[PDB]
Amino acid sequence: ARVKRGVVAHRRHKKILARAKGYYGARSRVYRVAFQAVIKAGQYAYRDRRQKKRQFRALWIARINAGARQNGLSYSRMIDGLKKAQVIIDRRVLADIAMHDAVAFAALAEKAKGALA
Amino acid sequence: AVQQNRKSRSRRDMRRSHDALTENALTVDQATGETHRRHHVTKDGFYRGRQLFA
Amino acid sequence: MKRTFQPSELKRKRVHGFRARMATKAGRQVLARRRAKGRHSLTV
Amino acid sequence: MEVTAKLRGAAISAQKARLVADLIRGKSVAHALNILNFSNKKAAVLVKKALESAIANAEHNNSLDVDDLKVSTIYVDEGMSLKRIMPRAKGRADRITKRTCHITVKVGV
Amino acid sequence: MRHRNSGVKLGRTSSHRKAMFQNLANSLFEHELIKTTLPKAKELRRVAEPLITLAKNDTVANRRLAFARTRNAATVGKLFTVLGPRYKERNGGYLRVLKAGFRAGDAAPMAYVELVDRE
RNA sequence: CUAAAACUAUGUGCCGAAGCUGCGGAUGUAUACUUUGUAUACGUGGUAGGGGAGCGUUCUGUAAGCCGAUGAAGGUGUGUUGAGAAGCAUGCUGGAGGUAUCAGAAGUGCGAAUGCUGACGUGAGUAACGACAAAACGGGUGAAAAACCCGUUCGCCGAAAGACCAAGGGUUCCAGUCCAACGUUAAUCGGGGCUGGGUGAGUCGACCCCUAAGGCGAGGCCGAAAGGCGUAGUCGAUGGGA
RNA sequence: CCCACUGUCGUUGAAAAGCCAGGGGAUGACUUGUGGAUAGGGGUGAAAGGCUAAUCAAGCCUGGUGAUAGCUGGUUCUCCC
RNA sequence: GGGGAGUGAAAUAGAUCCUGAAACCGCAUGCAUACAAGCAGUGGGAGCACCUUUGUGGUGUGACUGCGUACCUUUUGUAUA
RNA sequence: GUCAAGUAAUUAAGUGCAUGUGGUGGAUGCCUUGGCAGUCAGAGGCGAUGAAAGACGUGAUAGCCUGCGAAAAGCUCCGG
Ligand SMILES: [Mg+2]
Ligand SMILES: [Mg+2]
Ligand SMILES: [Mg+2]
Ligand SMILES: [Mg+2]
Ligand SMILES: [Mg+2]
Ligand SMILES: [Mg+2]
Ligand SMILES: [Mg+2]
Ligand SMILES: [Mg+2]
Ligand SMILES: [Mg+2]
Ligand SMILES: [Mg+2]
Ligand SMILES: [Mg+2]
Ligand SMILES: [Mg+2]
Ligand SMILES: [Mg+2]
Ligand SMILES: [Mg+2]
Ligand SMILES: [Mg+2]
Ligand SMILES: [Mg+2]
Ligand SMILES: [Mg+2]
Ligand SMILES: [Mg+2]
Ligand SMILES: [Mg+2]
Ligand SMILES: [Mg+2]
Ligand SMILES: [Mg+2]
Ligand SMILES: [Mg+2]
Ligand SMILES: [Mg+2]
Ligand SMILES: [Mg+2]
Ligand SMILES: [Mg+2]
Ligand SMILES: [Mg+2]
Ligand SMILES: [Mg+2]
Ligand SMILES: [Mg+2]
Ligand SMILES: [Mg+2]
Ligand SMILES: [Mg+2]
Ligand SMILES: [Mg+2]
Ligand SMILES: [Mg+2]
Ligand SMILES: [Mg+2]
Ligand SMILES: [Mg+2]
Ligand SMILES: [Mg+2]
Ligand SMILES: [Mg+2]
Ligand SMILES: [Mg+2]
Ligand SMILES: [Mg+2]
Ligand SMILES: [Mg+2]
Ligand SMILES: [Mg+2]
Repeated sequence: ARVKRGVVAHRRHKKILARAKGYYGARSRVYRVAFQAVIKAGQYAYRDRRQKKRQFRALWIARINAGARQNGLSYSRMIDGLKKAQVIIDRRVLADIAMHDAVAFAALAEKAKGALA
Repeated sequence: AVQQNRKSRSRRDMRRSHDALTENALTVDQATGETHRRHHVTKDGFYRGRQLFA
Repeated sequence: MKRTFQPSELKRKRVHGFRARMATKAGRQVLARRRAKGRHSLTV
Repeated sequence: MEVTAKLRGAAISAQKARLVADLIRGKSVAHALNILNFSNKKAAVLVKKALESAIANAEHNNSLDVDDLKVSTIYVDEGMSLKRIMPRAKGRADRITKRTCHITVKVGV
Repeated sequence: MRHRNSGVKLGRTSSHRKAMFQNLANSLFEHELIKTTLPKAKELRRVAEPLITLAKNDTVANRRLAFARTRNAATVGKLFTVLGPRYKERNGGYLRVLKAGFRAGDAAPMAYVELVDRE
């Protein structure tokens, strides 16, 4: 029962090289280089699923800080005052409101101000 | 004496980016209608209204 | 340079020829081996 | 409608024929024939053979006038190489490739 | 450097170069129209025109000078009987050099050299 | 950066991890409990290594079955399914096989071994083109002429770069014809291809007669066998003999 | 003619030991042709462990043989504990 | 050598002839790219082009931006120069 | 309209990615003319009447192979 490993090996190499479309040079043509490129892309994506949450939270916090400083506050005191006022809006929604609706964000800043007093 | 890495195809093409040829300076002769190289005799032996080997 | 071959047909035939091989037991074993292999030339 | 001529197995490397092929891409066939007539390149002879073959094909097999034909496509591909041995110093040997090429010319109205 | 220097080399020794221009001048005086390489044709002016200038006056000393510079008795005869008398009142410019394409086996640029009022 | 963006002390906030919590999903162990499905709890970073469960490949049975020219395998795209190895469907190409299921057997999975074979890159259109005795022109032929032929000049060797033998080679010799490959370029030329021709001996050489060094050697002597040495002889030129 | 002292060059060479300019011997313990002899723990060596077919502190080929290697290298699909 | 014509079911079955993969080398189209520093990806993300649709759609590209020193083997320990 | 300040679009010598279409190359699939291992049954020699192995020849026209041997791709007789 002699087994020729031609069809299966070719299929596997084709799969790895299809996951490498768009990479530069050998990284999209040569299986030895493409295979490392693909494994590394996977490790990067695993790490960046974690990094994305940090990045987007930092963006929301910067935008809330800008909106709160337009209203005579800072991020620290506004978050503290909104937590003293029992408001539980999270930062993604607060940043969306600050970017898209300045009047409602001024109302939220008024809640935080009145709670800080 | 020799490369430490194989040169990528892109750098090889960037080197050959200066390898293109130019056309020559050709003129249509009026005494024969012929096309010849400028300031050259034609292959029929004509140049500026003068004949070689009649 | 002088190289090692330096041909001479008489010497070739007297050292490696058919009758030189047939003249001893070991040379006839050479001939039997080359017939067993199916060589087209038995000797030089 | 493009008319094709193929010069297969021309004894010249593709890298050298491509320099001449780049010179006449997208030009009138009269201008291209002029350019090829006054070049000192060995590839110019072969490309001229292929191009005049394509013009003859267009006129005879397709009934197209030559005054508006144009070099609408041209490219040089590699062909079958010849492998030879070259002796080098100190008993070393090198492998020489004699490279050929295929020229494809397509003329269009 | 080469500042103000005249003369050619053409990849020959000075003996070979002198001999080759002697041969070229003899050939041109015999056929009156030859095809050569363009740099050879341009240096042939400085070799062949002073011979005609010399052959304008017919003295035994001039014919001997012409023979010393050509070493060809037929060339000397033709210089002093035909070519000399022809260019008597022409002030230089006995040769005409015209570029003539390129050599096939070489791609070397070529030129025709002809005599002015020939044929 | 200087009544700090330093230091000391104190306070109120906040930021901050794959830690914790939230939401959704999977899974191991145990316990209940249907009696194998859900709950509940605790767990689920890993090298050497130990354990468990699977995918796929060729071949045998199932299979004289099932699918296939209304298009098999293979190849190349696309869409899709699963935690994965993978599967499935389908467009194009392809033109004759393929194989469920459940068993069975393995030449059963490759990126590395300065692995092996073939193909093809990089260097790079780069170094080099093999004695620095040297060429030039005109004409011819030819698709094309620096190199071929004819001619006119120039140069080089001339105790070899000329001539003749032996050895070795083996048709390279001559003629007609052809130029792909071979010729370190082109070639119309050639020691290249194809076709034909050509080597004439009493006196030249060999064969022949004769022998040297040496070889072989009837008998013989010696030796486990194989064999070793050697007499008579018989060969053996590089020498003698019209 | 035989050799090989010096130097440059060459060192993927024109060449797996050369060229070129010089150098030594050149009637002898000379050089050389043809043929023969000595064969591997053997031969031969005006002796360098030199040479014995570009191989020599024990030739080459085949076989024992897939020698042995406590040493390098390599060891090919997936998931879970 | 090719283009037609013709043969053939088929000629990118035309003799270097079944199929015709990869490396490797062309040409065409779309987008990007000549003030900008590094394992060449990854997360995000504008713009453009083409398909389609009245999409919070698809396909290609990817300005700008956070993070980010290949793989194997051997090691106490390797981006390791 | 002119001037000033600010700020877009516009190039591709070449290159990258993707797609399409080619070349090269000869993998894969399918196939077999050749191999490998056996079982059963035989046989286990050829040669001085010249063997094994060869060389040279042999054709209307042959290069090689096969057959054959100056009677030379073959002669005679017998059987199919
Ligand atoms: Mg490109
Ligand atoms: Mg001057
Ligand atoms: Mg030169
Ligand atoms: Mg002198
Ligand atoms: Mg977190
Ligand atoms: Mg956790
Ligand atoms: Mg949960
Ligand atoms: Mg854990
Ligand atoms: Mg674990
Ligand atoms: Mg295996
Ligand atoms: Mg390998
Ligand atoms: Mg060059
Ligand atoms: Mg270089
Ligand atoms: Mg250079
Ligand atoms: Mg050079
Ligand atoms: Mg030469
Ligand atoms: Mg001849
Ligand atoms: Mg040639
Ligand atoms: Mg010949
Ligand atoms: Mg004896
Ligand atoms: Mg006896
Ligand atoms: Mg005798
Ligand atoms: Mg004799
Ligand atoms: Mg000397
Ligand atoms: Mg002396
Ligand atoms: Mg020994
Ligand atoms: Mg002994
Ligand atoms: Mg010693
Ligand atoms: Mg020993
Ligand atoms: Mg071993
Ligand atoms: Mg097809
Ligand atoms: Mg095919
Ligand atoms: Mg820019
Ligand atoms: Mg170490
Ligand atoms: Mg260490
Ligand atoms: Mg580190
Ligand atoms: Mg390293
Ligand atoms: Mg480095
Ligand atoms: Mg361009
Ligand atoms: Mg096959």
